[PDB]
Amino acid sequence: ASTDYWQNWTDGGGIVNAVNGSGGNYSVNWSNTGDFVVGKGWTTGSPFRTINYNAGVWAPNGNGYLTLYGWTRSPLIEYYVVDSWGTYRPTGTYKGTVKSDGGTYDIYTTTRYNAPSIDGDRTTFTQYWSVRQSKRPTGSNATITFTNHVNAWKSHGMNLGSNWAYQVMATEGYQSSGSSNVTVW
Repeated sequence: ASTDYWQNWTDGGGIVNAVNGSGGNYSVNWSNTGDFVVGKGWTTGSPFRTINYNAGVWAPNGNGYLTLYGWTRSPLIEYYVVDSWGTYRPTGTYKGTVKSDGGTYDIYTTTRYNAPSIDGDRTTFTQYWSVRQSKRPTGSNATITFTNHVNAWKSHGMNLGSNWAYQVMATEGYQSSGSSNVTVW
């Protein structure tokens, strides 16, 4: 499908060279950054969407995540479906697991305190996570059947908000360097 949203946020630290490519393609070169999130997807997320992607390049030199990323409002929730990472595997409060698209994911919840949110400024909000137990190989056509995660999260009392914000396949980094090239559809 055609993506209609381009996400390019940085807290201003270091270098983040994000390129909005043709169609659903984008690339990012970063070094000695603070926090940043770059990706392509949809302006309005959906719990029934099936995301396809191909990471032609996934080379983080430190903390970085290759992950489905999005937000909901009422309540404010930042969610993730992490397929690969760099030197640090994200974790939090273990809830259970879910099998989807050939892999097994651990389900975690965490909370952010006085952190920047989608609406600007800072606040406290919950994060929902689905983290693959082992890194998903890149360079191939991958699929993320989001409904599987949404349903699994639901059975653990992890309900998403009613107002859906953007939903993208992103590259997130934290105080690191690296490169990525991803195509989303």
